[PDB]
Amino acid sequence: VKKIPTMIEGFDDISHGGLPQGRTTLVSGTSGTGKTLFAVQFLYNGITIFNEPGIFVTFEESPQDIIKNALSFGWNLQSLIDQGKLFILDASPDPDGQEVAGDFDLSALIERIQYAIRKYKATRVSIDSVTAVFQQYDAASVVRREIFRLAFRLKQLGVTTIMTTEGPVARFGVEEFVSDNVVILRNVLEGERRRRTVEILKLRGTTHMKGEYPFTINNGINIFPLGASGVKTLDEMCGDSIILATGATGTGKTLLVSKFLETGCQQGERALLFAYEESRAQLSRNASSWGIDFEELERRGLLRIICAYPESAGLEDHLQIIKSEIADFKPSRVAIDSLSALARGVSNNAFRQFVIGVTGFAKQEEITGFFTNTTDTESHIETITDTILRGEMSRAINVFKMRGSWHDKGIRE
Amino acid sequence: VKKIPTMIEGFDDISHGGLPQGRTTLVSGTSGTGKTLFAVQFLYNGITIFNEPGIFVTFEESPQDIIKNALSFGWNLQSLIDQGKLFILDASPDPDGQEVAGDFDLSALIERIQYAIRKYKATRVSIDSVTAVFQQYDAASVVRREIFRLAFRLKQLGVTTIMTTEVARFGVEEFVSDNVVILRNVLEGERRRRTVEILKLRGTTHMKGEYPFTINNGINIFPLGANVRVSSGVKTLDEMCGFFKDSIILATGATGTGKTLLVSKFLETGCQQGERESRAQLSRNASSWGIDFEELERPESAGLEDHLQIIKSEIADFKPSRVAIDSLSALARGVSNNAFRQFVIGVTGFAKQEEITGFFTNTTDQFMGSNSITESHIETITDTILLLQMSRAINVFKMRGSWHDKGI
Amino acid sequence: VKKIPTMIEGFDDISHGGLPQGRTTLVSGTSGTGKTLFAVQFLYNGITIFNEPGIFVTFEESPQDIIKNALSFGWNLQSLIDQGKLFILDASPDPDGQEVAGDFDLSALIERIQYAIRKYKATRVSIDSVTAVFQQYDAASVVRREIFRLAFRLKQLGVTTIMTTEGPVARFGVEEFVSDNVVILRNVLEGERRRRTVEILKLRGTTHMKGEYPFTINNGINIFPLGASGVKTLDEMCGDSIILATGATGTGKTLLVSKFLETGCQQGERALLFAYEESRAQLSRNASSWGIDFEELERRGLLRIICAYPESAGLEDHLQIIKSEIADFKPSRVAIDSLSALARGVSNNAFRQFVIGVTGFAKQEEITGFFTNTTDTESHIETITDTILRGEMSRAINVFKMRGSWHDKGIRE
Amino acid sequence: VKKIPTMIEGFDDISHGGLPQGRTTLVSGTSGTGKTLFAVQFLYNGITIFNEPGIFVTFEESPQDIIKNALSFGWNLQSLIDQGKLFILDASPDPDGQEVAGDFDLSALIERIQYAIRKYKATRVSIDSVTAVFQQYDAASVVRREIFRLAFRLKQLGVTTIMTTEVARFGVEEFVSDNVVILRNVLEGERRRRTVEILKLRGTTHMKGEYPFTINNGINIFPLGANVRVSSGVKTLDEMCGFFKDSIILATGATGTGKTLLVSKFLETGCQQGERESRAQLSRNASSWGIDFEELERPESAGLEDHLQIIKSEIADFKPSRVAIDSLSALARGVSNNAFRQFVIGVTGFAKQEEITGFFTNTTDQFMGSNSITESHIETITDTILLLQMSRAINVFKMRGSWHDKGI
Ligand SMILES: Nc1ncnc2c1ncn2[C@@H]1O[C@H](COP(=O)(O)OP(=O)(O)O)[C@@H](O)[C@H]1O
Ligand SMILES: Nc1ncnc2c1ncn2[C@@H]1O[C@H](COP(=O)(O)OP(=O)(O)O)[C@@H](O)[C@H]1O
Ligand SMILES: Nc1ncnc2c1ncn2[C@@H]1O[C@H](COP(=O)(O)OP(=O)(O)O)[C@@H](O)[C@H]1O
Ligand SMILES: Nc1ncnc2c1ncn2[C@@H]1O[C@H](COP(=O)(O)OP(=O)(O)O)[C@@H](O)[C@H]1O
Repeated sequence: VKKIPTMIEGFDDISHGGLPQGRTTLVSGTSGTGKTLFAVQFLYNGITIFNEPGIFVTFEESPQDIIKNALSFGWNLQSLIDQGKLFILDASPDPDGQEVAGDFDLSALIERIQYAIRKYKATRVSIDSVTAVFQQYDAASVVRREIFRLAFRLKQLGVTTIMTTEGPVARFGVEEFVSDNVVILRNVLEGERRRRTVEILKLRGTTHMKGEYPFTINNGINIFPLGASGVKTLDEMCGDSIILATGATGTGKTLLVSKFLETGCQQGERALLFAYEESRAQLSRNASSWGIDFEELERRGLLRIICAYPESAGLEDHLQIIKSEIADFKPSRVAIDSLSALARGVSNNAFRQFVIGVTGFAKQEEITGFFTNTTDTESHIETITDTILRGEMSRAINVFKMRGSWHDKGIRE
Repeated sequence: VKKIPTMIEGFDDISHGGLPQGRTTLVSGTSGTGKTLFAVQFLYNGITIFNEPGIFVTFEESPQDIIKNALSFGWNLQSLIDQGKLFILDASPDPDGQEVAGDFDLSALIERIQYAIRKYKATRVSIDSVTAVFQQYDAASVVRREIFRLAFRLKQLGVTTIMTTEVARFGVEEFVSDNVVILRNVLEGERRRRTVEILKLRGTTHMKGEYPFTINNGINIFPLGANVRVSSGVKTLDEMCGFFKDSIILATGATGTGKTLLVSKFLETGCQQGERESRAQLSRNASSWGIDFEELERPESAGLEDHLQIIKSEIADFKPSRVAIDSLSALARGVSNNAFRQFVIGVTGFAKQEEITGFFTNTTDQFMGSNSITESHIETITDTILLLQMSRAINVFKMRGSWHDKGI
Repeated sequence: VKKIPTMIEGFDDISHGGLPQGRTTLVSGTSGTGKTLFAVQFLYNGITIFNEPGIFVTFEESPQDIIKNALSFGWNLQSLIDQGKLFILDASPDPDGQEVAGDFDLSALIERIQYAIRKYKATRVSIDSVTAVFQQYDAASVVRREIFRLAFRLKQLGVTTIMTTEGPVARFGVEEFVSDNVVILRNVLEGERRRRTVEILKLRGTTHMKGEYPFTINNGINIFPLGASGVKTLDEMCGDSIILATGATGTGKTLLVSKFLETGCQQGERALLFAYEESRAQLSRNASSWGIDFEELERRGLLRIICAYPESAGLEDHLQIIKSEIADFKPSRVAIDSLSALARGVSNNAFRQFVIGVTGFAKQEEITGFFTNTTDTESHIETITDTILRGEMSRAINVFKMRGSWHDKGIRE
Repeated sequence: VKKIPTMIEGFDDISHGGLPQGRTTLVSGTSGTGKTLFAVQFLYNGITIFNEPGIFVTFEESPQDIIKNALSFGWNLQSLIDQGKLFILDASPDPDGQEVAGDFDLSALIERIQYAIRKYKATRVSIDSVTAVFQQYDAASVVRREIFRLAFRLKQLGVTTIMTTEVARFGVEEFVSDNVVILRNVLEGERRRRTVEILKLRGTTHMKGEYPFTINNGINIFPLGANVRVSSGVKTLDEMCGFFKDSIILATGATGTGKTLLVSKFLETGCQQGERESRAQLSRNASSWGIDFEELERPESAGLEDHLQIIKSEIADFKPSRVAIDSLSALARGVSNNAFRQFVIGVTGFAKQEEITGFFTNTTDQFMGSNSITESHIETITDTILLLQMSRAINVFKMRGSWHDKGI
């Protein structure tokens, strides 16, 4: 049994060591899901890290436009291609189109590929959009056979190879069966939003991860599924898997997190802001109502803000924003605003997928976290939630329990 | 790398900088969703702001009928064509139709295009309904080749181009392209919502998903960005709060028992400084309190975002200090109560950026001791919140952007 | 920009001034939704009101049967056709069918049309069922082209023209795309009832109304969407957008409405009955239990009854029944029985569509109305609702509030 | 203008006057839904009541087998054919099948029809399954033409005609016609409901929608139209009400605790004047109270409207004074409790028009203090209503068609 690394941000561990070797890998998805991009990033990881030389075969695209494509994420290729990098086989269609006086055997292409390889020492080659080859030549007979002779030749040469091809979940095998291990990238549309996800049906004769898992793009494709106060009466009432403030609207947790972090700045540990609600002037005039000094609390090099409206972005992209925020600036202690907004407008398995993700990341990078949310939690989710909190009546937060014991059980009796 | 503005109202930011440059972008939607409009208005935007001349290729529509189209928006194109700026290329089928005796090399059209551009120096080109040639020519073979050489030739010329093609489906033999917007018209319940989905721009920063839109003079879209408090006054008790000028108030209570309309002195203050549900019958009912309406003057019928934009341009027209929204509950329903309206957050955000003051009325469900606050439930983002309702019963809920007496 | 009036009962205001002019209007719907009828009524409005002479082209139907069709609604045409009315071009198929020895250009038909027009001074022409022309001649090639040359010719002549053509909501463009502004009439079937509705996708280069709206038929097609006690302790408890009696089963509101109107008859203002429940003998033996005299209250020329079982008829047809009841006899004050029945068996957006309709009509034609309904309102709808109402316990109706103040707040304390 | 009766049980009023006249009406349904039956019985109705002779054209069915069909309904047609009244035209395919050497002019059939009519003077014609010729002749071209000239020829002759054709679909290449009934057989849950939908009659008064039906001798359908009170007596307390002879009573209570069966003296009164859940085991249980059943004699298994019509003709058979319905809850379920039964209103209406007295049993859901009254909830239309059930607890709900003591 064989295997080869890729190190696409978080894909490899699902394949438990990457793609098969000496075997043909087919990648299929609906138009607009970054198949070509997957090929590019794959091979660029290869040549940059492993110096595993590459061949990028393109039918749909023009080279100049594929380089101007990839240059978006900050990868400069042709100047570095002069190093003997990756070689782009141009299989873009002759614009004048072609006429036929008989049938063809696409020996020219495959032999061209193998000279290109045996010149470039390449052990890795990607191939963009075979369906275009089916829509290039209107003879759907032969292209099957000669794509097959290609993939077989690549299996002989033992090189790692990739194929990209074009309704997602339903009957999806496109039109080109003919391959030996298959990744299907689908982005599903639900309600009025978009979830980019990767399914691996199975990798034949090799360990594979069970099921489909959502992803997003950065400089290279990412997802990582699988894991595994100070102030106030503070501790008097209390005696980390993050704190929870679950409360009726106007939860005023704003207080608790604001000076949860403000003390943090006092003691010198690093703090950060991550708020998805109020315009942060009102965030700290509601905080400047306390008499604290937030704009004075940030002589830079200490905290960062720029808020973000929840609905304006998909949830796990927010997850990435704060992932590499907390990665860029390494806070000791931070707090998260209004889980409530993320609690609705979203199928609660998405929202809880998310909350398990963030809770898991924060709990064991031993970073301390807070979380606020407002009730009508009525999303019912229990578990790993740690600390929770004559005429008129005022607000009275108090705790059940923490850790494994101690605090106050009874409220403000 | 690179991208080009459209400056059509609210699309440019969805594409994170407008349409791509030197590449042909395909625009597709089901018939009757204003693709042609997007194209026309695209070239008109180009030419009016940038003096970037345009070539509009039209099969389906008739040229003179495209101008009689455009005069609805109040724009004179024939004057613009004589200005030597925009050219409407007539590629409409001769009504006499076609007879066929062989295969085609569709060079004629493309050469016509490139002569038109290289004469007008044009940097913008729209192409309305390539699908029409498919409804003209029964050969799905060659048109592949000639569309590809067209779009490619245009990329040699480097001009930005648009192709229009004919619910949640694919592209009906239009062949993949290198950047694609699919604007879809949705039919839900018993009303119809026009939305724009942008599928892909390859190698470029892009916004996530489908986004609702409506039409004005040009297409309008809804993206997503972002005395210490002069208020009413109200006698007896005079604001325990007041409601900050940059705030919004929430009165949630069973029934529309708020007929008293607290907005009465919310407005009285407005007029005080001099600054500015039959609302006729309610305003002989408002003169029951003793206010001076006759001297004060010196829902299903519209889609939600039509309410949103109409009021956008009322408040744009007259610069209100403080106004209120009547029976938001009514706007919450007629839509069935599980269809969750983002909407209110949008306008709320808007209130935040122009120091405009808003009040909000809404009717709550049952009566006594409902732990449930509001029907489909308006929570935070609302600055000022309050209750309502043995007698009628006012109370304050919870705020700490200020503090005071917790009522009753 | 151009426009032309039609005055079909309530259609024009959606088109904000009617159909386009000098442009081809296509009308499509599933079989059995009154497309042909729409054409007929259109042109009959034209010639009767505007003296805009007309041409009715028919492929499917035979003239004699189209006149016997239209004569159902009380329109007598052929005798009036002698006036130089509308001209029916007979394009009914030769029953013997036809044989083919080559292809045809349908010049005969179009030229016939234009002579007919230039003889009849016509500015308006309707055309019934083009799909039949596709199912008349089995050559689906040419009929496209020559229908196109027809519609184009009509655009040249500047005449207003209409085309009728044959699964409703889903993929509906029939088979004949070829037109320049489109009305789609669909009747949907839900549960076990039928809703006739009009959708206008868009009218090209012209104002159009946003969305689809239900309709029914009378003498001509109708719909109008878009708008915009006395006795008892009476007012002691109270101190018009209609009254509401919402109550537990056996709401006995029957009392309150019965002599709500009976006093009305006393004072002389006009009253009417609109009951959708009990056989009206029991209606007024439950009322003759009060000692009142209903059959004696109606010496005719005062009130009218004839009850109607809710389920036996679609809701907005009831709406029309009372619309032209209250229009025929002009009541001052009336009451409506058992909104409860209409509250269930119906998707509540239909029921509330309805209730907003009737409430709106009654409130500002300044007619006074009452409404009874029984709870298990639990349909939750608030707003424009005005006035609402040791061992055993009896019934006790009392009010919250009315207008903007006064009445009794407290019940029968 | 004009229309002609069918006098088939309950269809005529759905069409607001029966089938159209001088026009060919198409009858379509999925195979196995009794279209042929509608046709046969149509012509038999015509001929038996009006002595309006009929021509029945049959492809699918065999003539002798159509008579052995009809003998199920107890009707002798062969006697009617020899009476010189009805003629069953055999257009069944010769089992030996067909060979083809060219195109057809299907004049033979039509000329046969018109000879048959002009001989029998017939005014009624049925045509069962034109679709059969489509399952006979593989040319979908000409049959268009010959069906059209058939139906048209029949309209010259002015006779009323019916065409039968072969779930919620269209017409499977049958071509549009000028008035159409689609009778559909529905499959829901795990039972099947036959309904008749009537799609259109052009230029004519018509009823709205789909309407459920069942079969008897002829098809039956369910349209929609429309001592001061001798009752039980019951000792101790003797009717605080009594329940009027034209009334209906409602006893709603948790469980079938009404085993006491108030109907006991509701019936005792019936016998008193002399006028007329194992109901065997319940009637050794009824003899536990001391009544005299042995001397008294001097659900899923059937569809709802089969219960309705069966009881329609029991009450038609025996003219009851007063009878009651056992455990209506049971009829409310076995159907899943959201499937709302109109049904009970229908029979209720019926009770109103023949002075028949009815009582109704039903079991309610939980127990104490349910603001909810009845499960799927029976409200008004019920005249007399009552409650049931620390001990058992009778109480009266609310009526003012009379007044009395509000119980307990
Ligand atoms: N900066 C960026 N941010 C987000 N997405 C990007 C960015 N640059 C490129 N993309 C995405 O890359 C995708 C290109 O892949 P795709 O559309 O599937 O083309 P192909 O089929 O050739 O792979 C586009 O859909 C685009 O949304
Ligand atoms: N008063 C108006 N209001 C809204 N839209 C208008 C108006 N006048 C013209 N238009 C636009 O002109 C466009 C013509 O384009 P059209 O061909 O309808 O696009 P599509 O190809 O989607 O049918 C219409 O879609 C419509 O949006
Ligand atoms: N008095 C009437 N009441 C209700 N509907 C009627 C009346 N007279 C005619 N109609 C309706 O008119 C319709 C005729 O239009 P349709 O069936 O669509 O035929 P076409 O396709 O030729 O327009 C019929 O469906 C019929 O229900
Ligand atoms: N005892 C019976 N009960 C009910 N229906 C009967 C009985 N005997 C005969 N029939 C009727 O005879 C009809 C023959 O017509 P059929 O060909 O079944 O119509 P379809 O074309 O819908 O299958 C049956 O549909 C059935 O309704």
